[PDB]
Amino acid sequence: GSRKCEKAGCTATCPVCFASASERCAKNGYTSRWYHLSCGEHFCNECFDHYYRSHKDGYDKYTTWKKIWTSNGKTEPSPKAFMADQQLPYWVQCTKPECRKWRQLTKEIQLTPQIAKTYRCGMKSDHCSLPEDLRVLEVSNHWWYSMLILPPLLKDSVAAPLLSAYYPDCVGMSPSCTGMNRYFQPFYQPNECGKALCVRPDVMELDELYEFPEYSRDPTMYLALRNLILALWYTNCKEALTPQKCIPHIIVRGLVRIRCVQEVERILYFMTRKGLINTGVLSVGADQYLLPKDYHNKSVIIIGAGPAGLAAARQLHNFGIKVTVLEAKDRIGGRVWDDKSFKGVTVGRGAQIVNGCINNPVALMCEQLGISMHKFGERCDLIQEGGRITDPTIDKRMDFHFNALLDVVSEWRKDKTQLQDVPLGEKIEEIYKAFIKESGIQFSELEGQVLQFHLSNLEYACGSNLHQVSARSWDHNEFFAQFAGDHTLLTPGYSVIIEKLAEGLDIQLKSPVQCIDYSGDEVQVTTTDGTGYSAQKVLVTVPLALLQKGAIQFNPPLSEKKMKAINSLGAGIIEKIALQFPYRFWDSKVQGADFFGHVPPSASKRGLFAVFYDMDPQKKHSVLMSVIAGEAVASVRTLDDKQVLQQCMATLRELFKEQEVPDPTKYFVTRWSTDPWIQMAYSFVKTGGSGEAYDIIAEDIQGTVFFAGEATNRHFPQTVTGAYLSGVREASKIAAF
Amino acid sequence: ARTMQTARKSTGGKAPRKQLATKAAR
Amino acid sequence: DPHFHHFLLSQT
Ligand SMILES: Cc1cc2nc3c(=O)[nH]c(=O)nc-3n(C[C@H](O)[C@H](O)[C@H](O)COP(=O)(O)OP(=O)(O)OC[C@H]3O[C@@H](n4cnc5c(N)ncnc54)[C@H](O)[C@@H]3O)c2cc1C
Ligand SMILES: [Zn+2]
Ligand SMILES: [Zn+2]
Ligand SMILES: [Zn+2]
Repeated sequence: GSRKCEKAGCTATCPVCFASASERCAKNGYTSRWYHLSCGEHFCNECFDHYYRSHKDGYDKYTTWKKIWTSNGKTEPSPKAFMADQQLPYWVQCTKPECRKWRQLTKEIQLTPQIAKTYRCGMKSDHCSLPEDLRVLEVSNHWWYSMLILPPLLKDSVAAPLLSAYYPDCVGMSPSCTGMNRYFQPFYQPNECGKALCVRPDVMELDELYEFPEYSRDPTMYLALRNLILALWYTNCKEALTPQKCIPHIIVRGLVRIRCVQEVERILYFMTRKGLINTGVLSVGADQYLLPKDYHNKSVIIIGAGPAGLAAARQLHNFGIKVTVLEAKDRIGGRVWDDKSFKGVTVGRGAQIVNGCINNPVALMCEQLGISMHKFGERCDLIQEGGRITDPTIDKRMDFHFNALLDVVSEWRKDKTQLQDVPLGEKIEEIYKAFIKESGIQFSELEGQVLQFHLSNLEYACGSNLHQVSARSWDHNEFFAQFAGDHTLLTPGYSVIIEKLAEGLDIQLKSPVQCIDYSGDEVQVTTTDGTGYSAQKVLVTVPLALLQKGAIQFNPPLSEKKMKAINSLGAGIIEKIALQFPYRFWDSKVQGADFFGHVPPSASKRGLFAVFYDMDPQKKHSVLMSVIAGEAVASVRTLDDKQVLQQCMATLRELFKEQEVPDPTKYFVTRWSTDPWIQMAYSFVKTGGSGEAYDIIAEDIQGTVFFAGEATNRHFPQTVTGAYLSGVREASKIAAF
Repeated sequence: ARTMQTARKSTGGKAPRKQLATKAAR
Repeated sequence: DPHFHHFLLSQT
């Protein structure tokens, strides 16, 4: 026999058998062949044969395992795999602060999270004083992993139950193993259509390969640790996820467990910086910062305290980075602004709906806050002035035609460039006329009016009359995976999330920024009253309209490229009206539906209260909300609030013609259009424009000036979610520096 | 954008649906 | 396939 190892380049000058399974085990002596698992782990040819040979006592145990490993995995069941999976002793790190030595557990002991959580040397003299096995240090040599035969496979991963559709060994888990918020679906399932904020359990994302190139050859270990980390975060999103919390949940045999534990911290911090975990409204204070002291030296001025500014500020603050927020208005929130004065209900003057809760940051934050959302039902009757609910067949007939018009638009645009763009509204019109011409079919006036409702609904979505919006690019964002699942009413209002994000941050109100100078060593920021601020980096999150107006003086000036992109998007607008009543007059006719539609008498009036929203899902209080979109936004600019209220009440008395309607006892009418520091509702792509505009606006300048806000998120434009995510995005970029 | 719609969502004009076909799948 | 990528992990 020999004392040398098979593996070329192995530094084991004295192989010893860890298995001792054969009554003939060679121990530290001679054997025909030493089989290598790592630089510190070998088993002799006798113990090899003990399992591998049919006439040996350990053959049963190896064939049974070989069967489970077949009905469960995609990797070949080799004896070395069996060894690493079944016989290799566990290692656990002493938890005594001043020791922290790694210890080998005896071969019969099965390591559990509870054992790892509290382990100290000797747990069955000063056991902590016994020297650490010399093999432990070796593990932190980069070549150590390179001479590992097989990649680690985790046991009982917290991620396991979420991945039952994959081969465990394809996602870093062991084939021989084995009440979450329904909105948490972090992992793509096999054969799934795209959905927002999902990762593949079996493939590294582009940014991941960028940060951890050493895993491009074999991503097994990374995926297992990343998947575990996400599972743990979503299992409990109310606490910071730390390495200490993860380590006990890393269960794998062998010295490799030490390498896994050493990697988890790197991956944790990357996940945190990028905003995948330890995020949302989670708050962390002095001596709880989520990123190492290495990121802390730096400073930032954030301009704007809406969802985007507050997202970035929350992230950076939690990171340990010095942040100051400058807000123009006497309040935070921006286009989030809730009226809490209504009886028993919260009514948003701005945003209040969550579009697609699955994996939505907003859904996460509701979880963290213990907030419940109301899922909208599907029903939305199209009610005519005055009284008549639209015939179901007429309804279906015109829905079909409306969407058929969209199909042909999407067909027309395929070969058109930005230089040939035409307005969506004009395109739809032409296609419609040319269809009635082609086919002698003729629609009634009502059928035409129902079509107008649908058109109005497009205008609400874009915040613009359709003759302004791009036929080519109106729905550009759907090129990317969107947020799936329920649309909900955020009944408590977005303001609760806003408050929570801002709590304890350094925020200066009534401080409108007028000048940003990034020509010197650090950014000089000056307010409209001449007050000076300075920091290493600046993030601007002001609304698109304000960038278009040029209310902030940039030195040096924004690029011509940026200006073209800024002007190629539209500062979309809608206004809201809310009305309180003495009683729920609509219950008889509406029958519990979350909303009801209003068939337009004419094309010109189509955006005047097209949809009415019942603002109490408990059906107890009497508040209606409606919207003003498209052409009707203009028609209302010279009308005072009372006049708008009069037209809304006139509309309601028409919609409910065959009954009486009580007078409203309290109401508001929004004027976002003329709020000086906002001047809009949400962005859209103007004719001639491209989705790429969102990317161009998003582009930092010289890693010194950064941009966020709903109009900088190409994937998720318009929304609080999108604005929030753009802030997380920029916080990651800024923290990397 | 279409994604802003809750009540009475439009459906026409959508690009074909893509479906992840990974090998890691049992 | 750009469609599916995680938004926060494709910022290159
Ligand atoms: C009526 C209405 C309905 C909406 N409906 C929904 C909805 O149902 N669901 C949804 O998701 N979204 C909705 N939105 C859109 C959503 O509110 C916005 O997309 C989101 O608020 C935009 O985020 P933001 O951070 O980018 O910008 P903002 O919210 O716009 O905030 C920007 C901040 O910048 C500040 N600012 C501007 N200029 C300066 C300056 N010079 N100096 C300092 N500060 C400045 C502003 O005061 C503001 O505080 C709605 C919006 C409105 C108005
Ligand atoms: Zn042996
Ligand atoms: Zn060896
Ligand atoms: Zn110890």
